[PDB]
Order: sequence, then structure tokens, then C-alpha cells
Amino acid sequence: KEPEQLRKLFIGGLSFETTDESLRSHFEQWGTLTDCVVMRDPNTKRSRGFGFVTYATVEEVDAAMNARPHKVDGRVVEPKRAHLTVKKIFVGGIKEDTEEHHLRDYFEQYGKIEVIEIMTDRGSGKKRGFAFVTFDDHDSVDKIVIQKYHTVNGHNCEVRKAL
Ligand SMILES: O=C(Nc1nncs1)c1ccccc1F
Repeated sequence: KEPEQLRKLFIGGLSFETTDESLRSHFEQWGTLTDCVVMRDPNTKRSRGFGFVTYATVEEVDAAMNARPHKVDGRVVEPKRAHLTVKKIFVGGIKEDTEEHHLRDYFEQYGKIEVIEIMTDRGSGKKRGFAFVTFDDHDSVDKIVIQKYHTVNGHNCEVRKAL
């Protein structure tokens, strides 16, 4: 079984009327939930406006994120994986022979790409061996940076969030 941390979604922006039960009934549409909790004040029991759900598998987390936007008890909520929320990555280690279609063909399966920038030397024009990829949504980046490995154009790449 995949590590539990990788099967969790934090859910922000909840209606204060959302309960453990109503959050569960909503998100069980996309997989088996092993946990589902609304965070509440310890004294008033008033909702803190966020909670988390834990799916049985990572593919179920993906299904839930692919079904955004989620309207839960009348309010559009904000699900995020286990936050520095950005849409852009640095990709290093691609050397000189890696081209845009290499990066596109690989990264398009994580999310919709809006910008690919292969970095070149300001003086010579030679490729510097790294690039930036911008997606239309942060979950692409979140899926990417939790992978242990990225292989693009036969190169073992270093990938990190870019600010
Ligand atoms: O910015 C991109 N490529 C180029 N950048 N300079 C010339 S063409 C790009 C954007 C979205 C999807 C695929 C892409 F390649």
C-alpha cells in the first residue's frame, strides 16, 4: 500500500455546515475513503473551515483531483495533496540534446502545459541543461515533485517547484 501521506487530500474552504459524514458522502464518489475528518474548534465544535480525506490508493486521489471543481454542501472547496502552491517547475539535468517535444511528451501526462522554456546561455545561445515548465494548475506540479525519479530523453532529471 502506498504511504498514507500520499493518499490524503487537504480540503480547504469548507462550508461551516459540512460534517465528517457529508464530506465523506461527497468524496466517496471517487474512491474508498479510509479516513475523513472536518477540523473543528476543541471548545465550540464550530468548524475550522477545512478538513482532510484519505483514499485507499493514489489513483483515487488522482480521480478526485481530476473531478475538480468540487462543490461540497453548496460551496466550491479547495483540495490539495499533502503547502507551497505553484504552477511552475524547474527541470535540471537535461543537457544539450533535450528539446521541447521531449519535455512536452513527458510532462503533458501530468497536466496541461502552458509554457515550456528551455534555458539558453545569454551570451552564446547554447543550451544550459535546464528548463522551466508552467502548467495550468498546481496539482500537476504536486504530482511531479513527489516522484522519486524523472527520466526524460534518457536523462535522469532533477525536478523542483519553481517560484
Ligand atoms: O511554450 C511552449 N513551447 C514553446 N516555447 N517556445 C516556442 S514553442 C509550449 C506551451 C504549451 C504546450 C507546449 C509547448 F511547447
